[PDB]
Amino acid sequence: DIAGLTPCKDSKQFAKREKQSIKKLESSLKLYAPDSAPALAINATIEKTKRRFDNYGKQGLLCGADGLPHLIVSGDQRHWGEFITPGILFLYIAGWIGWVGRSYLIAIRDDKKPTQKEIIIDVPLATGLVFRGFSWPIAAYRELLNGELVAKDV
Amino acid sequence: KKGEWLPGLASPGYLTGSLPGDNGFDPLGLAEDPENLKWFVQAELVNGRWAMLGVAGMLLPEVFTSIGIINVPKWYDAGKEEYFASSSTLFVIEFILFHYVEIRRWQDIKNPGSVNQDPIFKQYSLPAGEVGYPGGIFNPLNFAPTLEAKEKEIANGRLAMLAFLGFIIQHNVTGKGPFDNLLQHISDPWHNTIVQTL
Amino acid sequence: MRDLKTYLSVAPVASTLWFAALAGLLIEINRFFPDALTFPFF
Amino acid sequence: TVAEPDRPLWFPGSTPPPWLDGSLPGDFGFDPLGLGSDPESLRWNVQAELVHSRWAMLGAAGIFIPEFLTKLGILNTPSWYTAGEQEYFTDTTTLFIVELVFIGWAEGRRWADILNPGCVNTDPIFPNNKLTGTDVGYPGGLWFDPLGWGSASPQKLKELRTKEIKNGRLAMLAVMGAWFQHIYTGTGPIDNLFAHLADPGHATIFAA
Ligand code: CLA
Ligand SMILES: CC(/C=C/C=C(C)/C=C/[C@@]12O[C@]1(C)C[C@@H](O)CC2(C)C)=C\C=C\C=C(C)\C=C\C=C(C)\C=C\[C@@]12O[C@]1(C)C[C@@H](O)CC2(C)C
Ligand SMILES: CC(/C=C/C=C(C)/C=C/[C@@]12O[C@]1(C)C[C@@H](O)CC2(C)C)=C\C=C\C=C(C)\C=C\C=C(C)\C=C\[C@@]12O[C@]1(C)C[C@@H](O)CC2(C)C
Ligand SMILES: CC1=C(/C=C/C(C)=C/C=CC(/C)=C/C=C/C=C(C)\C=C\C=C(C)\C=C\C2=C(C)CCCC2(C)C)C(C)(C)CCC1
Repeated sequence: DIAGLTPCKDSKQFAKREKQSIKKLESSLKLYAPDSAPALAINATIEKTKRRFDNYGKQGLLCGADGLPHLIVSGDQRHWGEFITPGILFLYIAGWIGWVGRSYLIAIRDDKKPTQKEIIIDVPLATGLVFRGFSWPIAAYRELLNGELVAKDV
Repeated sequence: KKGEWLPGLASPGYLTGSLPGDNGFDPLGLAEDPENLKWFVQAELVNGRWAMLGVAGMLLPEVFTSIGIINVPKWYDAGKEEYFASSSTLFVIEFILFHYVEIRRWQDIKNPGSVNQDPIFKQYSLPAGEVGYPGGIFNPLNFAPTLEAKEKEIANGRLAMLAFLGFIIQHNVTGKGPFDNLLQHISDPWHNTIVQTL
Repeated sequence: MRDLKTYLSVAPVASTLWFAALAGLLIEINRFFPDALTFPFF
Repeated sequence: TVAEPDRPLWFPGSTPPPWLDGSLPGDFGFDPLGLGSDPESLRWNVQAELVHSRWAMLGAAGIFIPEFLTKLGILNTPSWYTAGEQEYFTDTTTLFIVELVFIGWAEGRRWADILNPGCVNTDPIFPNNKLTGTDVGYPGGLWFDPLGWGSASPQKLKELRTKEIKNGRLAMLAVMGAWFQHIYTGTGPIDNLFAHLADPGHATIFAA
């Protein structure tokens, strides 16, 4: 496949690592009582590990000679779920945060003592402002086009 | 009374009721700028018109085939049915035609009145209307562009956009056309809802 | 009450409450969908 | 408002807080933490107490009358504590959602009135109805006051509202007590009452 890697579902070292992990987890389980709280916790962890490995095989991740999943970020459409749509999600959230904070700073910049509203957050105004980050992708775009995103005269 | 989207809440100042469909709904303040409002009104007009056309195209054929008059496929799978021309050929033809007409519309929006004239036959110019509402040849029956009718258009377009959103989400989660979903719900409403769907 | 609100919104207190809420939200999201290395929905 | 400097107080011999001057119905000057000092916060808390009282009175009735009614062989309501899972005509989630939208509508109307008094009294469908009530928290009208019992002199309405709020406080404490009893014990409130009355000296908290 890409970069000489093979799918984890049909890879062999991936399955070997899965088996070894479960064996290691089970080794501890046999020491305690069959149905004690530690035994239940260890069983839950084993089930979690099995579910994790099955999901990794299901999503179609690529596994190297090491038997571990590898992430392709070149832009291949078969792997957009590895970096590109999480990347878009991060960009949206981070722009939300930055736009909300900038809106707060611009809103409080007109008082005689703006610093007072900076060490003591004016929550009433902040609660109204935080929701602009839902549509910041549009507000920032029209802010740039309208030419007042960037401070002229500087 | 300009229509209140929240009886207990005052409307934004930049909204004054001049535009059709102005009910004072804008919690996020996306139209604080007059230019932004002027662009978004046209955006809403075109989006609503396209949404109305699309929801009609997806709905009417489905109900017609359900009742048994025409045998069309569902909207989601209608892409596979082979037509007289290759899919890519149709797409490129559509691309050219829309690249022309939408640029004409854009030129109208940017500076109104500069593209009311036929570019081939020097006669046959459009009547000097208003942006987003170009009468003339686009309005053969010449129905009056009265303000009340504009509000009806805006409301129907908003309803159509909501309906299209519902169409796509219902198809994604259930796996069939909207009319089948409605019929199934009608058969037994108390055991066929989003809760049972999810 | 008013002064309690004022002090309760001062930088340190507000930041700690915000980060406690964020930590709880992220913890719950991880708990429901643990061991997530990709975005499979679309 | 009628400020009563010499009203009976929750703690005899102590001066009530300045912000509690007896204007509100059922004012005894009880505010140790001083939560209601801010006037706007005071109004918000008054509305909160009124709504809590009404909800809790409904709950106390619907928790105690039915069980006092099934303790005697009249009908067969199950235990209130475990009454949430006994399956009905449909599942609980659908009922929750359909109930949620309705009560959200009602609570939105109430919220709009609270934050803007006298701005939602008219019916949006038929604008010739009009709730008669002119006080926040007291909608009145043909729906919430068909009998018009409480539209007379302000003095009479004052003590009627005091009766309302006192019964509400009692109901709130009653419902919380029923909850704490059922979680502490494993029986019903009427069973607890009967057992305690049978043995008032030994059937109490200190039985565990
Ligand atoms: C609001 C009125 C009220 C009433 C009339 C009762 C009555 C009763 N409760 Mg109860 N209780 C209440 C509220 C009430 N409770 C509240 C709010 C809580 C939560 C803390 C509890 C928690 C509770 C538990 C855990 C238990 C009882 C028990 C009992 C029974 C035996 C008394 C006992 O030993 O417990 C003592 C109860 C308390 C110390 C709390 C009561 C304090 C509140 C503030 C009420 C104060 C009374 C008020 C000033 C005057 C009432 C007016 C009028 C009815 C006379 C008895 C019939 C016991 C039982 O089931 O019997 C075997 C039992 O195990 N209650
Ligand atoms: C364009 C559109 C639909 C067009 C559909 C088309 C062409 C479909 C075509 C086809 O079907 C046919 C015919 C046949 C099928 O076989 C094939 C396809 C190809 C599928 C929908 C737009 C749909 C657009 C939607 C749903 C928009 C919703 C916007 C909302 C809710 C915004 C609300 C607010 O913005 C306000 C107003 C104020 C702000 O301040 C606050 C918030 C809250 C943000
Ligand atoms: C007790 C209570 C609150 C007590 C608050 C106190 C003491 C505060 C006191 C002070 O603040 C003051 C005043 C002044 C401050 O300066 C100082 C302090 C000291 C801080 C609220 C209860 C309020 C109680 C409410 C609102 C409860 C309503 C419950 C309902 C309706 C339940 C319904 C049912 O669900 C069940 C449980 C079972 C189902 O099967 C059937 C149905 C019927 C559905
Ligand atoms: C695709 C991709 C890639 C790459 C890419 C590239 C390389 C590009 C680029 C890029 C660029 C070249 C960019 C740029 C930029 C620039 C500028 C100049 C900017 C800006 C911005 C701003 C300035 C903003 C601001 C703000 C916001 C909006 C947010 C918040 C608020 C604030 C105000 C902060 C790779 C392959 C890796 C992978 C896959 C994906």
